[PDB]
Amino acid sequence: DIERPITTGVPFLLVAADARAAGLGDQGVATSSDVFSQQWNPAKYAFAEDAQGLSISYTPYLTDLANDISLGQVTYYNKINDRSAFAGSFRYFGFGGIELRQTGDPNEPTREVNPNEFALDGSYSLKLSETFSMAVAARYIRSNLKVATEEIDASAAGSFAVDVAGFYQSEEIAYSDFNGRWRAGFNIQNLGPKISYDHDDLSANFLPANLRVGGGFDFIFDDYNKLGVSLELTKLLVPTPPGPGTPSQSQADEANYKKYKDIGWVSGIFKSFGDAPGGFSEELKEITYSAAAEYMYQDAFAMRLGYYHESPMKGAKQFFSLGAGFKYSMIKVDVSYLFSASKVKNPLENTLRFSLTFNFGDKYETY
Amino acid sequence: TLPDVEDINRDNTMSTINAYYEYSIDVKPGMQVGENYITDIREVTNVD
Amino acid sequence: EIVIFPNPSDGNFNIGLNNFNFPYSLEIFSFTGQKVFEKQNASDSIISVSYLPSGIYIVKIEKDSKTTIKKIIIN
Ligand SMILES: CCCCCCCCCCC(CCCCCCCCCC)(CO[C@H]1O[C@@H](CO)[C@H](O[C@@H]2O[C@@H](CO)[C@H](O)[C@@H](O)[C@@H]2O)[C@@H](O)[C@@H]1O)CO[C@H]1O[C@@H](CO)[C@H](O[C@@H]2O[C@@H](CO)[C@H](O)[C@@H](O)[C@@H]2O)[C@@H](O)[C@H]1O
Repeated sequence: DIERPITTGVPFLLVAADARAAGLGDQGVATSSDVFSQQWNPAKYAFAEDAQGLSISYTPYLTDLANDISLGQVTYYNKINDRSAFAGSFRYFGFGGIELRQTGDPNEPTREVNPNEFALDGSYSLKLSETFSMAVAARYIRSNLKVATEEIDASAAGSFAVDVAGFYQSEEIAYSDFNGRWRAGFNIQNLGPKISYDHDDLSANFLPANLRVGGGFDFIFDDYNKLGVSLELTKLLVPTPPGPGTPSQSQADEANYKKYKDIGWVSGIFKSFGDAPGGFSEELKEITYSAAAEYMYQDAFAMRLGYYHESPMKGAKQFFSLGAGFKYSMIKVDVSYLFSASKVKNPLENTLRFSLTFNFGDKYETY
Repeated sequence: TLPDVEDINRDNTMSTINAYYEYSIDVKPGMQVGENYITDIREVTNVD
Repeated sequence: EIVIFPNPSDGNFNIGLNNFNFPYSLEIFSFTGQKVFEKQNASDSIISVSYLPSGIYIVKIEKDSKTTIKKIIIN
């Protein structure tokens, strides 16, 4: 089973929030530029084909049981020039309204509370070369999942993070049987101070600092058909909690945990590459991977297949994913479904994610 | 906000009966597991 | 209307039925969607599910054709 998973604050930041990347096995760091390219790689916002774009995405939890328990996302990008773009995203995980009542009075004004977790971020992407671009993003994360009662304070826990992303999109290169295109991308995200849910300097949780490196290739057939294959590797930049012991009986574990929790996030980013009894072979177990293929017809129909695999010793989240995308005139609708292949019950099973984007403004030529 | 009332179970009636069972634990510096109803002791060394 | 006694409970709570046909079916679901509590032929108001781990839970009340879904907190 899972052996010593990495524990981080606000894990909902790692959940894919859009259907397009959900259908591609939860990867977007090296796919084609799109409106949802904020959680994955803001650097391709400078490569966007359309000037302005807005998008609303819905991921339901407990689809059969009840509504209002879902992860929604609103993204808006605007590329002012051929070289730069400003984007803003808002992710909101919520349980809906919950009524708090202590007495059976039919006429009783009760308190309705909505525990939630939202991240509001803004990114600037600048195209350095004709085929390469960088991006810097600032994110504010707020968690209000706990409910105010006696001896419990429901003050929200907030934090700030910075994301550095880079995207490379080569020119359309002709081959023997087709004329494909190469893409690459990297993203170091969720870099910031620890979030303290108890508002105490003694108890803090690492932000889910993440490193995503990916590459993709497009086979272009007849100039109207595309097949893009993408591969992404993801690694958490958070130190792994100690396992059995690395110095009485419980005192060794206590000392190990005290040493682990007394580590700065800046030092924790570099310490993530190692800090375990295992070597490089065991270090490769910290990297999760995703491989997807997306077929584009008339640039208006999209059929996406993906496979996402984590290590069985951490997270244990491997699955296949299907996705469909349709563009009518300026509105693109994406639907995604997930077939889990792991032993742990994925909370996204039997869930159809929905995504809806509108594109407006003038057109920018692709190089 | 509630008034202080000599009625704890909120049945509007004040009970005056004293039929109960009594249990007791000692509080001593050197208590150990196996006596005084003690089942577990966790010693924490380095508290921040 | 269906009434749930203190919503941020420890696992022990109560139901607020309005003195109607007492047999109702109560089902408590975890956030994973797993079935964690079943109760048919239910008439006792007090519900003891304090063995469940902390978190939000979904309570379904089925009373004849009436269906109701509410969210409770176990802390
Ligand atoms: C921070 C984001 C703020 C929100 C942005 C909203 C943008 C609204 C612009 C309307 C729009 C985008 C569709 C978006 C709909 C998504 C709604 C999501 C619903 C959520 C659940 C619909 O336009 C399309 O929709 C049709 C309506 O059905 C229109 O029909 C007709 O529509 C009317 C004639 O336009 C008739 O009156 C109506 O009779 C017709 O029917 C058609 O004109 C067209 O097909 C077209 O955009 C155009 O409008 C201007 C407005 O000044 C926008 O200016 C921008 O504003 C800032 C951008 O925010 C930028 O900074 C700023 O630089 C930039 O100048 C431009 O973009 C421009 O190109």
